[PDB]
Amino acid sequence: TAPVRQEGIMTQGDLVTVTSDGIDLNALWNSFAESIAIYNEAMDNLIQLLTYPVTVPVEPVVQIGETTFEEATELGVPRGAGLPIEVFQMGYDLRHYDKRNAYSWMFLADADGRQVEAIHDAVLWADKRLVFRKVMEALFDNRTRRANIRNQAYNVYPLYNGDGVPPPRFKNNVFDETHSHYVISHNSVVDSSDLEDLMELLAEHGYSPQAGTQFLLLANKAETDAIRQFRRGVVNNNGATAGYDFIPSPPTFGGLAVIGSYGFWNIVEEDYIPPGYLVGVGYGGAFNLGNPVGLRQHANPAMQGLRIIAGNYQRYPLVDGFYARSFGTGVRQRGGAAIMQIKASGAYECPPIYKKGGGFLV
Amino acid sequence: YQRYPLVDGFYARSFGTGVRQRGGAAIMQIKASGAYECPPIYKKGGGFLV
Amino acid sequence: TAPVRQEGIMTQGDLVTVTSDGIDLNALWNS
Amino acid sequence: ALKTKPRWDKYDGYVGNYRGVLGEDIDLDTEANRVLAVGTNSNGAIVVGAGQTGIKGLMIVAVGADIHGAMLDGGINNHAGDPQDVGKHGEITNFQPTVFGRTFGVAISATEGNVKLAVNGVDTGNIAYDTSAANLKSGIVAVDDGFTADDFTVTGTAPNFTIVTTRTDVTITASGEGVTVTEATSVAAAGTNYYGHADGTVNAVKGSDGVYVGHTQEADRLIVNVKDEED
Repeated sequence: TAPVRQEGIMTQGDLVTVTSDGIDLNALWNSFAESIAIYNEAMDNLIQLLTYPVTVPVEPVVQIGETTFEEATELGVPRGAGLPIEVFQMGYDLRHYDKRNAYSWMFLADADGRQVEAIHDAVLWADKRLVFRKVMEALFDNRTRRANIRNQAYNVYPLYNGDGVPPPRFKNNVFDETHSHYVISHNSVVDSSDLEDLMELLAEHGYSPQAGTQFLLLANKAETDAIRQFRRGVVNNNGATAGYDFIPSPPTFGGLAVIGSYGFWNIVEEDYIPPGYLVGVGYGGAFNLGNPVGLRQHANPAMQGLRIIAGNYQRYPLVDGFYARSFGTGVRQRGGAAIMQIKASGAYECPPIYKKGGGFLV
Repeated sequence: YQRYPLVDGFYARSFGTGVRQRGGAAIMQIKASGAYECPPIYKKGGGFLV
Repeated sequence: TAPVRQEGIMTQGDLVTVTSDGIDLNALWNS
Repeated sequence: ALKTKPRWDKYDGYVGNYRGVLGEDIDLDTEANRVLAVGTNSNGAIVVGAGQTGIKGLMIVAVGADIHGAMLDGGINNHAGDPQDVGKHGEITNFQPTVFGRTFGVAISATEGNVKLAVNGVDTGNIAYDTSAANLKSGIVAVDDGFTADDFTVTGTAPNFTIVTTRTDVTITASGEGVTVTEATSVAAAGTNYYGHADGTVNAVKGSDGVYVGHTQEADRLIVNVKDEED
């Protein structure tokens, strides 16, 4: 396989035939399906860990007031009580995607059915890759989006990013509107400090190991190769002492293999995370964190899932058909994960692999 | 066009008209001088609605 | 005052839908 | 949640804390959810500030807001002829002083040449380090922003001035070197005597018209005890 993708009407000369040697080249379409199953298992396990089904398209964010007792007296009376409330709203978007397969009559005259099945399977694989890209794009692209629901326009949010309602106060922690979960190391190479600061971005909101929150760190090999160096009380890169050992595995978080841990981070090494990025995600515990991204479908069951639709060309000389899916994304628990880019100075950048404008495959 | 991205459909009627007993009716227009005018609401080239 | 005819393909944005405040405008075409 | 707002905590209603009717409409952006010093006009009706009688009490026009934080217009306790409650004896909690418009202290550090101020971020024409009080007004007015002279007041002498305003939507700042600007600020202070004024404001300073309305205890509370104004 390669980043080569043929488009246009399938013709004769795009046909595959038995050779004069007796090689049935149409028996080879199943050959790469082992890799397709391996990639599908990998993308499935990330989608199952990263996503949940959106049952309602819009969500309230509520803030509620606080009150206290007073030292009592005989003769006098207490100082009264009242409870202000502030409410903000956020949604998930919904967008439309399609693909087309088209054949000339001369292809359909001679083609083996295994060749058309090879194209249907290539389209189902490209559908999985689209849902995967949009899930990862919802986490990495730190820009705030808009969506229309029920004749009103809503904000659709990533993690905290300096936009929208500030994070609610925790036990002692309080946060201003510029607060962001898209951040940089301030160094060209990863520290132990970076895994500890990344953990603080979750724990600051009470998504903490004291609350029973489980934690996943998703990282590129290039980061995990440096993280495997870290030892209690010993200096690493950039003068950072480690507060933990990296502890190797001989285990899975969901279906993904955990290479080991550093503090409460279960570390998973994953080549789908670009080099120079760390993604920390919280699960379960006392705040009962769900998966970071919501997947929204259309409300009508006839619009849900991947669909195949009979095309506009239905007769000699040319036949076509459409594959269509519509779905979209947004974050509810804006604090329950964080992303750090390893760089010396400047802003966080969304990796071009997951930025909104860049394409439909990963 | 039948599925995606467009669906369409048509309405059609065929009919026409004429007078047989040419003397059995008459039209007068109330005016001082000049020819009879067909009222624009019932002139052939003027449209397809009353 | 004088009549106008909308003509073209009916798209999204030509939809009539339940309002932000719950009026079913589609119950009213026979009005 | 986001803000607390002043309320009566103890108000009895039989001890000379009294019902009346408003003589005027209450401004919902400027006067609702605030502690208003009040008198009565030459009719039977409550007015903000000194009426015919001088200050006779405190009033809180309690008004809700929509989920977007704007005041509900169609209320029945805030137009002329609506009935309202005025307190002489009681406690107000979540207390804050009351002030109308914005006011800016301007002072010049320069001893030669010209300095520049920004109005809503857009720069003014150059003004001398020794401009007249008449020429701070003329400078600040003279930009194509649409406010005009009608809603600024200026007073002072060359080293410093106060730029007063009735509106809330205009902000003065410094922008050039050689000048400093501070907006005035008001917050309750513990163990202080508060004073109603002929404007209807409630402040910690008695000037020439201030009539004692109460004293605070802890800053978030006011013990109301109006020393009624007299002739």
